[PDB]
Amino acid sequence: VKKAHSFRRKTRGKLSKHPRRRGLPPLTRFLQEFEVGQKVHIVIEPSYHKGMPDPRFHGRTGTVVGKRGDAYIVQITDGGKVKTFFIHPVHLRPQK
Amino acid sequence: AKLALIRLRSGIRARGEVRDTLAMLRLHRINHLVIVDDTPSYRGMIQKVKDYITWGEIDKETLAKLLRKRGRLIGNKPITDEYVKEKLGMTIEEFAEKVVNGEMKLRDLPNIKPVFRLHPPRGGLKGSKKRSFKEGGALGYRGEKINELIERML
Amino acid sequence: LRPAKIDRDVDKPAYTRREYIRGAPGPKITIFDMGNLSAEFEYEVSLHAEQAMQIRQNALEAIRIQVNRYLQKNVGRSNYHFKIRVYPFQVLRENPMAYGNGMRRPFGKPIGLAARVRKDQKILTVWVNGQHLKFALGAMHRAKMKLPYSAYYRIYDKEGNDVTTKVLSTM
Amino acid sequence: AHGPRYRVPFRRRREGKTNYHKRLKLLKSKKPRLVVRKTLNHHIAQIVVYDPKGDKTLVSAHTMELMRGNTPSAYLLGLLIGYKAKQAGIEEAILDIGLHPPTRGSSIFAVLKGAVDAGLNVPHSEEIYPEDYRINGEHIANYAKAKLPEHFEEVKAKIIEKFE
RNA sequence: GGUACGGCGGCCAUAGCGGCGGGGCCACACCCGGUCUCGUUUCGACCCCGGAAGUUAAGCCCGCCAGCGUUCCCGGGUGUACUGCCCUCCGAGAGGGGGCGGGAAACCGGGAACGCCGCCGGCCA
RNA sequence: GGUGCCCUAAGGUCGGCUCAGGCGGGUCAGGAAUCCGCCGUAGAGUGCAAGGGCAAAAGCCGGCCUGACUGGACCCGUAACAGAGGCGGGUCCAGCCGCGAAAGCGUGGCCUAGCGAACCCCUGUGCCUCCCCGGUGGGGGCCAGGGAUGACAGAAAAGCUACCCUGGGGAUAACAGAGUCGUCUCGGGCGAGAGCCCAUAUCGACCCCGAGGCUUGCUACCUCGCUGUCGGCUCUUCCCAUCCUGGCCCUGCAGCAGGGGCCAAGGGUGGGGGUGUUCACCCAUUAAAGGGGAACGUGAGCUGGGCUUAGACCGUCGUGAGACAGGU
RNA sequence: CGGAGUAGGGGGGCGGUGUAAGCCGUCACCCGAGAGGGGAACAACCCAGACCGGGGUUAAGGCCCCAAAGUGCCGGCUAAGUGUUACUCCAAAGGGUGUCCCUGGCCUUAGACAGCGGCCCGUCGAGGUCAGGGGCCCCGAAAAUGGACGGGGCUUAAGCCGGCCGCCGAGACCCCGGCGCACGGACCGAUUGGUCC
Repeated sequence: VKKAHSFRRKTRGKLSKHPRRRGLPPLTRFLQEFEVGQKVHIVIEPSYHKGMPDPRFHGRTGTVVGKRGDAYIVQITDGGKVKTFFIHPVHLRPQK
Repeated sequence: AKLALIRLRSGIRARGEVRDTLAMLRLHRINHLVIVDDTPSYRGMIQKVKDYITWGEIDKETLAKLLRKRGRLIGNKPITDEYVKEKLGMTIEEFAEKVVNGEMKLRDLPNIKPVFRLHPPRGGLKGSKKRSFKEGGALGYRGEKINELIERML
Repeated sequence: LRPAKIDRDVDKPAYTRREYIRGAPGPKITIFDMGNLSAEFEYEVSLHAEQAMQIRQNALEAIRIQVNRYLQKNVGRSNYHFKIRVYPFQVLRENPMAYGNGMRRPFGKPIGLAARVRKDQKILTVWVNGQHLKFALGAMHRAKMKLPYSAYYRIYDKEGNDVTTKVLSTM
Repeated sequence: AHGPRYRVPFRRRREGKTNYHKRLKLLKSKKPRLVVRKTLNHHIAQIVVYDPKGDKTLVSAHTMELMRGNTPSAYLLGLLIGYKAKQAGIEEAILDIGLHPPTRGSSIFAVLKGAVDAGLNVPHSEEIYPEDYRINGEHIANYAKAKLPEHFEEVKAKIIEKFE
């Protein structure tokens, strides 16, 4: 039986947490700041459902190109295409 | 230290990874030799192509014989003491001593071709192409014994 | 029933979970400990599998009955603590085909149960004293006969160290 | 703490001193914070700015600094803090209340009113302020007949002369 | 430069739980009582309000304990189990073996560990 | 394993509170529930499946509300990489608003299911337009919301052919062959026992290991006008896992006969009744009246009883035309 | 910017299913669309990717004759023509004082059989007896036209194990000479270019 892709298909592990986190993250993540051109890792936090990208791109590294609202604009290169996302800083982590 | 690599097996029935790594090492054909430096970035590639080549540490006398017999310039011209004494203040023996002890690179000799094209070994390979030198075959790492083989193939 | 060479090997995924398997059968084996259970014997004679194996509960029960009858007729309930260590958790299935539809929708219905064992694994044990090692070896042989693959027996002391050669030499 | 699956809460939450949800909502703004805590016998207030290694305090005020725990003392605390802040070079702020419930007519909001009157811009709607007959003392005085307003106004004029 | 004092935080169990002994200028608490703001689909029990008769017994502070639990180090288990690449290697088959590279988990013994760091105060001389 | 819904709250916001179960007290047929204290990392609950999330909460108790709104941009998924109408979703700018002390949140439901083109019609709202010009009634147009296609990227839609035709197909059955051996035919290992006692003269459970390719199935590699047939008659040849004939061994072999096993395929293995039969059944003889293979040997050798065209009758099924691996 | 073809795939390795053969996917090495040298012949197993004429050295593998090259060397095993099979394309559970080895106990100068003599001695008076494990072979082992290690045949092998030494053998690799192609350049044409490097 062929099954279409959806937001939460095969996410049992990818969007779980070690039972010792089990709650709100420390607040230095919600209050991050990045600059245009900075490289960021995409690391989804499963307790915040706002500003969350397709989990297919969990584990990738992109670059910041701008800002809209409280969300940052992140560009990735999927194969030979550029894709643009508006992601909340709680799902991001800087490279070095 | 400088390592010598000789290609032994064909690329048919082999992975594109191996084929491309050999192309990057400039080992396009069988019974062809290349000299490189013992750096980690090269050792990784050698480990990737371990099953299609032999390799080992080379000596200065062997390198001098190699340059005198199988060395070529652009145009497939032989190398001569005339040319070496002109372009550098040395003979082939001194150039080889340096090259293997640092202080000098082969490509410092202008218009030197970076690939040596050998005939197959005299008396034959004394071990299978399907096995490694350690367990009685022909493939993989030798030590100083790559010079015996270069002599047989020179 | 169907020959055991069909179920001997272990090349299929494990199929041991009953909250998802519809119509799974109950076991035909209920007794795994026989004899005297609180008697602190000297020698431990244990069977061991020679390669990975899949034993049917039918074979297990036959082994049990035969070996226990032998040990009772020869040694006496007061001795010979006899144990089977492995439980049948695998579920075996057969395709309901043989009008029929052949290989259309082939996924077997459950028929039976089996225990999985890996190489050099203990299957059963007899705890006995010196004067009955002959009968313990006899039981080893009788059980060996009724198995799909081959097995080897070893002997152990208190502290569980191998004394098999020393005990085999001196009879 | 009973095994590998037991989540141990934050230290301040174990202690019973910080609400992190409200902390987040307050930090979402980049204006600074006006903290006001209250004890059985005293008040304390200060002005705080955020840093990821630890909050930094710029100003403070204590009812000891005054008498050198009720609505008049809180109003005078607000007077002091509002007069002190306008020096340091900050004219903006938002209130923080912690684990104190908001009740119409409490000394916390008395502090808010005092600081406002001192002239520090703090957004608010005048429906929670306590009555001025409570700020005065009429409450305690008229209790005493079954810190007179005199000395209240004395301290008032003192503080206003000092920070005119 | 002191104090066995306090507010706001960061790393979020090496910080927890449990236990043992010590302390009260200021302070933190327990505590008295409810007119008044606030409030109990009964109860000033809990929150709110006015104080201080009183106490260091609890909380808080100083120090200690490896008892439960967590984290880290060394040694073994052991280069064991598993694994990437090549093989005119074995074996009836199932499945194993060799060379070049990677490499656990349980369990066992011995160690560290009964929090670290930043900002601002008050009492004091 | 579930969905083709439900909800003016199960939607928004603010405040306060903490669950299941167990134990100890008091009611009591278990006590289903009410009262008290303690332990208790969630062992509960969430509008509904499964998985994920959640504790001064996203859960429970209450208060006030309708952001389940108007005008608009950009981006992601269905449909990776690599194309898409329609459908979901996310980040925001303005407008008008709600809750809240404030910061802040609010474009339905904690997240992932609950749904649909073109043409045409209905409704709302403000404007443009109808043949020389101007008026009236009535038409046409732009924007928004509804009316359906589950074969769910959307025809308006019942059957028989044995009188059947055309084009093709070994991409696909019947059919022999290849493969496989579950089943089939023929065996073995070990030893519970039965046999007056005595496993093994004979029989031999349960459980394990095999051979053959002569039964049937499975698969679909070969052939779609190669021959598409069963049985019988006639003629030749091969295998042995031997029924008789030759020679031997054990016996629960006195003799006569019987059981069981070994070597041996040179010769033999027949005649009749009913049935289209193969097989099976019966009769009288006989040394015994074995069983298989060769394109289920053998139609450019015969026969044509069966089977499988076109005619006709019975029964049953069907409105009927008709059909029946049913009979004649 | 323009012109297509492809919408039946197969071998080999991995995964789900199935008694199995097969079915469905996956990787992207090969066949399809790939000559030549070997495996007896083999679409895809090994060597190896091909312009033409020549000269040499090796690879896969092989060296008793068929058939180019050893009736090759050292140490050991097998007696069953077992075997003479990398794969494609080879029968087991259970047994064997058959032979060659390793290990661990127990008796011994009077032991372990038989024997003069009812645990005993006078003699046969020198080593023996139990347990485990390994290699090769044997039993288990029956099919249809006459026949298959490729065949002949082979027994201190022309078989097997552990190693070694020489030789033969491709279009692969080295070398000499010729053709073309791609790119760049110089000179030169009365049209899509030509001569040479």
